[PDB]
This record gives sequence, C-alpha cells and structure tokens, in this order.
Amino acid sequence: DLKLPRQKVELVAPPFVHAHEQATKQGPKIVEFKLTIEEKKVVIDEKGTTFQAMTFNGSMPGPLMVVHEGDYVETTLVNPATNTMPHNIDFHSATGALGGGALTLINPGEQVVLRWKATKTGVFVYHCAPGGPMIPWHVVSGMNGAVMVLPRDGLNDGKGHALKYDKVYYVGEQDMYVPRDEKGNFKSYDSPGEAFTDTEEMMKKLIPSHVVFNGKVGALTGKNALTANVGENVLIVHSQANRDSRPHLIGGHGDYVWETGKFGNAPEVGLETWFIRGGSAGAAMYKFMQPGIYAYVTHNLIEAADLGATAHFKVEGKWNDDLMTQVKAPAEIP
Amino acid sequence: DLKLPRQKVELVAPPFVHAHEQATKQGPKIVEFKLTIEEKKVVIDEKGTTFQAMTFNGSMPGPLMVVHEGDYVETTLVNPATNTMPHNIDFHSATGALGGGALTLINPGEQVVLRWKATKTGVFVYHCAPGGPMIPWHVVSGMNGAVMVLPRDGLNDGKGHALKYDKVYYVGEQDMYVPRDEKGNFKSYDSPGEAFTDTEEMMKKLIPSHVVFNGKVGALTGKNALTANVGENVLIVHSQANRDSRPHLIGGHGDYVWETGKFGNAPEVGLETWFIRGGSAGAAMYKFMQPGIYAYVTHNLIEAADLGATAHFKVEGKWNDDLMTQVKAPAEIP
Amino acid sequence: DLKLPRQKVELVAPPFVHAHEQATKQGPKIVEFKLTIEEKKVVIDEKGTTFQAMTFNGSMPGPLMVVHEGDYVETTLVNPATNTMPHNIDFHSATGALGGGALTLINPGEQVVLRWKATKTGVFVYHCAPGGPMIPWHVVSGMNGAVMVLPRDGLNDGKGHALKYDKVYYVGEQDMYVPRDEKGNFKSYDSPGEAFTDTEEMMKKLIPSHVVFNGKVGALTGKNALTANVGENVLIVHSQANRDSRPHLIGGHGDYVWETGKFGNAPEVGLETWFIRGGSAGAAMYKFMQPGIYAYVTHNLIEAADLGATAHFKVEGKWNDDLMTQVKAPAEIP
Ligand SMILES: OC[C@H]1O[C@@](CO)(O[C@H]2O[C@H](CO)[C@@H](O)[C@H](O)[C@H]2O)[C@@H](O)[C@@H]1O
Ligand SMILES: OC[C@H]1O[C@@](CO)(O[C@H]2O[C@H](CO)[C@@H](O)[C@H](O)[C@H]2O)[C@@H](O)[C@@H]1O
Ligand SMILES: OC[C@H]1O[C@@](CO)(O[C@H]2O[C@H](CO)[C@@H](O)[C@H](O)[C@H]2O)[C@@H](O)[C@@H]1O
Ligand SMILES: O=N[O-]
Ligand SMILES: O=N[O-]
Ligand SMILES: O=N[O-]
Ligand SMILES: O=N[O-]
Ligand SMILES: O=N[O-]
Ligand SMILES: O=N[O-]
Ligand SMILES: [Cu+2]
Ligand SMILES: [Cu+2]
Ligand SMILES: [Cu+2]
Ligand SMILES: [Cu+2]
Ligand SMILES: [Cu+2]
Ligand SMILES: [Cu+2]
Repeated sequence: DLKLPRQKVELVAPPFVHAHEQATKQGPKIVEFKLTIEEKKVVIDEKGTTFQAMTFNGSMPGPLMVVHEGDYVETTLVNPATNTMPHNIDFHSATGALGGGALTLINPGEQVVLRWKATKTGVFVYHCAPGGPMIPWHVVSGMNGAVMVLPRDGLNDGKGHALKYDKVYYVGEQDMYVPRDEKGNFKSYDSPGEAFTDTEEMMKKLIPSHVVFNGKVGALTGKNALTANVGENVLIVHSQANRDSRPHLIGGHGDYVWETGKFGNAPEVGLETWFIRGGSAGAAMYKFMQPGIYAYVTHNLIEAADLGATAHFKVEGKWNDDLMTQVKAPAEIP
Repeated sequence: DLKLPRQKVELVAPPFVHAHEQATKQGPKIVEFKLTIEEKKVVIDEKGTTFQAMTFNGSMPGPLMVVHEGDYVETTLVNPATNTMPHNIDFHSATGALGGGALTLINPGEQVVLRWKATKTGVFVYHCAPGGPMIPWHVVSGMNGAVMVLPRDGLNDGKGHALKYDKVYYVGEQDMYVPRDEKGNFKSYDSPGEAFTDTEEMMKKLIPSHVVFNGKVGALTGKNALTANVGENVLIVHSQANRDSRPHLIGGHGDYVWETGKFGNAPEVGLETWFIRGGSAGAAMYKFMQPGIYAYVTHNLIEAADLGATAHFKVEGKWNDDLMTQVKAPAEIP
Repeated sequence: DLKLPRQKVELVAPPFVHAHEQATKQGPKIVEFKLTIEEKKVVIDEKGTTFQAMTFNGSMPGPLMVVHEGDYVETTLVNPATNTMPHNIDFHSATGALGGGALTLINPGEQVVLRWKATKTGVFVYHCAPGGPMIPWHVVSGMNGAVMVLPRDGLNDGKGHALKYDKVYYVGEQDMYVPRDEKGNFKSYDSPGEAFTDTEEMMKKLIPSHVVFNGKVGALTGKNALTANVGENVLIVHSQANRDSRPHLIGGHGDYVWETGKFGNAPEVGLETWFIRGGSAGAAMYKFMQPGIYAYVTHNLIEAADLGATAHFKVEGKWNDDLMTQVKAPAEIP
C-alpha cells in the first residue's frame, strides 16, 4: 500500500551516530534499518570480569537510529542460528503491539520485518521484551538502544529559535548484575542460560554490580574519550532502559535539556544535573567554553567512580581566564 | 459557620473512580466522604504469600476522592473496635495540622470528622501518619490513597484548549516489605503488631519484596484488566506514597502528562515514561490508537515483571496498519 | 586584569544563610569567600553513633554562598596541617577545570585561591572531588554544600511577577554509610583513613545507614527547628550531592518550585512533593497560611522517620478554620 521513497541507513556503533540531517526539506520516507542480534560473553571491567551479554548489532547500547517525524521506520530484525534464545524488539517511539514486541518474536534462525510510523518526536528507548521474566533479563543483559525522531525543522528552544548541534553522541547506560561466589569473586558462566538463575536472584535485589557507559568500565575514556572544541555545540543523548540515572557534565552544564526526552516540550536551560527515568532516553546540549578534560557521569558518584559510570571529554581550544582562573596556586598557609 | 450545600459521595474501590463532573457549573459545596479503616491479612501474590495490610475502606490503594477547586472536603474517618492500632489521615491536598494528621488520631472504637478546603488543584496522596516510626510502617502496610481536585473548568493543555477524558483509572502502587525466614520463604504473621519488628528491620534496608498495583500481583489483569476502545481518551492517575515509580504504557505514550501531578502547571506532551516521586500522585492521559493488549508498568522492568508491578489494558477497535505493520512475518533467514 | 570592586562575605553555618540582597542595583563585584576544611569525628544520631566527617567550614552541609549573576566568586580554600588528606573544590555553578577541582587540589598545610564567573543562575552544589574513588568518599563524608546565584532583578514567577522571600533556609541532605560489626552495632574508627576500607565496601552496595539534614538526626528540631510566621514567604534550598531526595512540607506545599534548581526556568506551582536529583540543589518557596508544627521531610518515609531525614518548622500565627477545621473531635462510633 505504502508508496513512499526508500532510504537505507548504515548504522554505526555507539557513541557515534549515523549521518543525518537536522532540518530537512525531504518529505516522509521509508527508512530501512537492519539489526542483527548477537549473544556473546564480554569483558566489562578493567579486572577482567566477564558478562553474558545479549546485544543488538554487537554493541551495548544498540546503535542510535535517527529519523524525522512522519517517516516510516522499517527494521529487519535478524536472530541468527548461532544464538540460543528467542528475541524481539519494542520501540517506545512506536504505537501498537507492545511497541512492536508482539509482532517481532523470532527464534534463532529467523528474521522479521516491522514498520512503524514516527508520529512522536524525541529520543526513545528500544529494547527486547520476549515475555514475562525474560523481559528484564534480556534488557539488563544489554538488549537496549535508542531512536531519535527529529522535527523536520530541526530542534528549537521553545522561545522560536533554532538549536543546531555540531555533533551528537549517544551514551547508553547499562545496569549489570554479576553474581559473586562465596569467596566474593565475580562468577563467570558458559552461556546466558547458565547465568540466568544466579543473575535473576541478584536482579530481584535491585542493586547492580556495575553501571557502565558503552558496555564497559572506561569505554568512553583514553583513545575513546568523547571530543569537542571550544565553540562547538554538542548534543548528548543518554538512555537507560531499566533504571534511573542523573547525568552531569563536570565542568560544564546542560545549556538546553530535554530530560524526559521529547521535543514537543521546550528544553529547560542552564542545568547542573538532569534525570533520565529508567525506561527512557533524554538529551542535553552544551556549547563548550573551556578546553581540557571533562568527566560526564551519573551523579551518584559511587556509581560513577566505583561502579563504572564515567566518560571523558577531551576539549581543544583556548582557556578563558574571565570564566575561571587560579588566582593563587597552592601555597603554604601564611 | 459554613453555610454551603452538602453533597454525599459513594466511594468505589480502585481502580475505578466515583462518578464526577469534569467541568462544572456548580459552585463550592461541602463534599462528604467516609473512610473506614480495616486491618486485615491478605494474599499479595500468586504463590499465596500473605501480608498484614492496613487499609482505608478495605482496599490498597484507598479509594480516589474527587472534588473541585474551592470545595470543602468533609471526611468521617472511622476506626472500628475490631482494629488494633490507632490511625489518622494526612491529605497532601490540605493546608495545616500536618495535612490533617494532627486533628484525626483515633483509637479503635473512635471516629473523627475533618474538613479541609481544596485550594490546590491536582492529584494528591493521602495517607495515615500516626507519629514517629509508625508513619512509614502504616503507609507501607497499605494506608494510602489519593484525592483529585479538578479545576471547575475541567482540564486544559496549557496551550487554551480543553482536555476531556472519557474515563479515569486510579493505579495505586505499593512497595511491600515481607521478611523471609532462614529457609528463604516469606514469613506469615498473626497480627500487624507481630509483623512489626521483622518488617521494620527490612524496611530500613530500603528494598521491597513486592511492588504491586491495586494490592496484589496481577490485580489489574485477566477479568480485571483495564479496558478502552480505540478513540477513547483515558486518564491514568498513579500514586506512590513512599517510593519513586516510573510509569510507562507499553505500546502507547503519555499524550498529556502531569508527572508532578498539579493542574496549575501545563502538562508535558508525548512522553514515553514519566516519574512519580515517592510521596505524590501524577496523572497521564492517552488517546488509544490501536487495539490489543497493552501493559502498564513501572519501567524498572525487574519490578514490573518480577516483583509485581504490571497492569494490562485490553483495547477494542480496528488495527491501524499505517501506524504499525508486520511487513514480513517471522521466516528463515535467507 | 580584573578591575572590579571587592566585597567580603562572612559565611554563616547552615541552615542559616549570610545576609544578601535579592534584587540589587549593584553591578558585578568580586565576592570573596573563605572555606577552611575540617576533618573531624562527629556524632550523627541520638544513640551516639560516631562518624568520620570531612567538612567545609566545620559543618554538614558546607555553608550556602550567595552571589548575583555576573559576579566573580573568589574563594580561598584552606586545608590546615591538622588534616590528613588532600582536598579540593568543584563548583557546579562554574565553567571549566572540572568545576574548579583541577585547579584547587591542596595538601594539608596549603591553601589556594580560585575565581569563577557566575554565568548561570540558580542553586548549585559544590563538593570536594580529589580524584578517582576518593570522589564519592569525600562527598559522602560530608564535603559538599551549595551556592545560590540570584538574578540581579531577584526571582520571578515566569508569568512577569516578582517573587520575594522573607527568609531563606538551606537544608543539606547527607547520605551516610556507617558499617556494622558482627554484633550488628555501628563501628567507630580512629581516623578517616581507618574508616575507608569498610566504608567503601558499604558505599558500593548503595544503601545508606543514615540520611540526615544538617549533619545529624534531629538537627533541625527542638531549639533548632526552623521558624516562620503565618504570612511569611520562606525559600527552602535543598541539596543532595550524591543521591536523590524527594522533599515535602507536611501540612504545606511548594507554592513555587524549581526542583532542578535553575532560575532561567519558570517555577512549577502548587506541588506536594518535589525531586532533588543527586548531584544538585533545588529550591521551593511557600507562604505559610497556618500556625503550628510542620515536618519537612524526604518523602521516602522510611528515610524520613527511621534513617534521620526530618526537620521541623514551628510557625506562629492565627489558625484559619476556613482552610481546615476539626468538625467533630474523636468520639465513640455511634
Ligand atoms: O520547543 C517546543 C515548544 O516550543 C513551542 C513554542 O513555545 O513550539 C515550537 O515548537 C513546536 C514543535 O517543534 C513547533 O511546532 C512550533 O511551531 C514552535 O513554535 C511550544 O508550543 C513547544 O512546547
Ligand atoms: O494548564 C495550565 C497552564 O495553562 C495556562 C496557560 O498557559 O493557564 C490555563 O490554565 C489555568 C489553570 O487552569 C487557567 O486559569 C488559565 O486561564 C488558562 O489559560 C498557564 O498559566 C498554566 O500554567
Ligand atoms: O522565570 C523564568 C522564566 O520567565 C520568563 C518569562 O516567561 O522570563 C522572565 O525571567 C527571565 C529570567 O529572569 C527574564 O530575563 C525575563 O525578562 C523574564 O520575562 C522565561 O523566559 C523564563 O524561562
Ligand atoms: O565480537 N568480537 O569482536
Ligand atoms: O561535579 N562532579 O561530581
Ligand atoms: O475482606 N474480605 O473480603
Ligand atoms: O516497553 N516496555 O518495557
Ligand atoms: O568542633 N567542635 O565544635
Ligand atoms: O505527609 N507526610 O508524610
Ligand atoms: Cu532478547
Ligand atoms: Cu519498554
Ligand atoms: Cu494507620
Ligand atoms: Cu505525606
Ligand atoms: Cu575532600
Ligand atoms: Cu559534582
């Protein structure tokens, strides 16, 4: 029935985001995406702790999908025979059938094609949700990402002015539940199935062992720090499919923040810390004013420093002594 | 002194809400309600776990009371001699005397009559609050409900347009603390008093054993699923007297949401997930667009699927293939 | 370079706030503050539990600093040789160098002078952040306070009208992690260093032993209750540097609330309970309408009543029977 132009997208791994227009002169299209599920054992910390991950496209989070209001999003979800479990996909951006979950349950060896109309603007979670107790388990195993549905005129500040970002990053935060043995060491398992009983017992106690960005402690640091220049406006999309988070850019602010993540609402301005409700994505933009290192954290600092939830930005440019200066360096007290 | 017309309300058990007008041509009235406290042992899960509940009117949550701005709410609170503890009531909608708590402490065998003027619009928690450590204990035992104070002109979107609901449901969420024995089985107690010491020890550790809607796992499912038709605008009032929640309608949205619950503020639009602060009520309206089953959850999915916090909607009507369609059913990967 | 008038402030201990103007005809100044770090063992509850505290100026929270937009805040941070650890300061109000942390690390026996321009209005956290795992530890040991950056025209309601407070209080909420021995009694330690290993193990489990206002259970009660009169508009600044909170004034409301704490955004009106994201400050104003005792709590009532997080207001004035009245005192049920 639907006679619109088709456009394929090549997804890219987080924290990067596939190329897209903000404001566009294009009308509605069918935008085609493919997600291939991968179950795999991964390392999640600098001590070598392992984890039975379940992923869309091999990454935690799954990749960010970007479309415009009124596009139709046509996703081919593939569950190769090399996996062990059934999986599906639920888009919080979509209307009907449990977000798509009730139309996309696929066994290993199967694929399915779902299309949904992007009638709601904002950033939104997508996640697997097979049914029953499997729902939380697949999500906290890594099976979640986000989609961004932009207005065709791009973003605005609510107050008729345009808000154009120079770059966008997607920070997906993952609460992980890795059981410990009697010694107190993290356990390793041979399969997701074998991890399930211990993992569920821990999950129900509601305290994660690890809280990470991009799948691992330190993932968004060093060579893989986020980057900017003084003068650049950066959009940071943050998602958490299961548990609340409170993002904060140390040394910066949220100049324009949609903490509930939905562009039909004006952004708030000048925030220190914002709040991502578990089961949602939000977004914050900041124009960098100072060079140097920044940390981007959840501002439960225990989670940030001790459980994994810290990213870095490395920012180039000229220091602004008007905004901040060390008037007197450390010295002996007179 | 107060010479206004009196109107009695017949309260109904949640999730239903007693009949009321949205917009009204009535002026201020004294609206009369009766709440009768019931302490009782109840079953809270499908395994037969029991719980020493304390309730207003026999239900968890207590019933929703609905009035209009400027009405006077006159409540007869009754504590029959068949109960064991003193109780009172604190309305977050009311001004003075600890919400009414300091004027309503009644022993078993007593009743009291409190009147308060509804000067603040929104949905608000009411709860028992006897004093000291008894406050949390009575609340987490079930002694909480909500009141809705509507503008006399009904609801609006902040942007001069009316927002009329076709039906309203009240979802009260309850965090419950049921201790376990050494075996690991939930304990049963002969009285609230006997449950207190173990229950308080658990409460202070801040992790519930159960998180339920309408008093029990599965209460708002099956025969007791919530219902709608495509085209119907449904208001969902959600309260949590002690602990945060993050509501989400799986397969839908919050079209208009007052997450802080107060109608003097415009609603936010197009939300995926919203946030009910512990100690508050919020409200979300959605116009259903697709038939089928929806789940209404807190989007800590562990709480939703594993601890009890899932309701269903069953929606009748015609499927909309424009909004969503299964382009290709599950098939072998080529 | 910077040729502006200098003004010294004499800080005062919380919950009080140093004298300041709301609206002002002054232009930008360099406003000079001194903070002297004190490590000390303190008592945190009515049972005599002790705690290895680390503080700015001897208090938990650190004192509230108040300036106006466009002022330059010049802080002399002093770490006397009587302390054992290095410390620094990070202002969420400031731009660059990790909020100032990267320019203020001082060993015992040293001081440093940092200046930052107050370009963002609102209430903001400041805290120590030495590096790595020390960050959460210093914060949850007490090393956090707040700064308020007022518009030069004072506060407004977003809807061109001025919002002038008669008094302001600063409530700093502190999550504390005191380990227990095998008996189940709280442990005492001879130094912060000696407390670290046990304290960090507990911190990572994310459940505080105590949640207090102004450093101790009952600090803002009795002789030290907050006070007001009927007719007075009181601003309550609330901060939490590490963990969420949900403030509520029992028997009152938040008439005007900036829960994210930033004055470039209009306040919300008529709230029951608001939400302070961990890592932030917020503010609420209320005009008292009734005399008597109020409790100001976090509305996780377990935290409020059982873990320490309750303050009182004692309010003088005339009872308003229109707003609330006890129609019939407790009596036997007919
Ligand atoms: O930023 C959204 C916010 O801005 C307002 C204007 O106050 O509307 C702008 O954004 C809408 C959505 O992009 C546009 O359709 C509209 O034309 C534009 O003025 C608000 O209505 C909205 O909540
Ligand atoms: O929805 C509340 C929001 O709408 C505004 C208009 O932007 O006011 C409307 O609602 C008030 C409360 O019902 C009415 O009194 C008012 O007349 C109407 O315009 C806002 O002022 C308010 O925050
Ligand atoms: O309260 C802030 C809120 O109010 C608006 C008007 O709706 O702006 C007022 O506050 C600004 C900051 O103090 C002033 O500069 C402005 O002149 C005044 O109208 C909003 O723009 C703002 O979000
Ligand atoms: O899956 N390993 O690159
Ligand atoms: O601002 N840093 O936690
Ligand atoms: O209280 N039993 O219906
Ligand atoms: O959208 N469901 O968790
Ligand atoms: O530090 N004692 O007052
Ligand atoms: O309103 N008191 O919890
Ligand atoms: Cu899956
Ligand atoms: Cu979901
Ligand atoms: Cu009670
Ligand atoms: Cu309350
Ligand atoms: Cu320090
Ligand atoms: Cu910080």
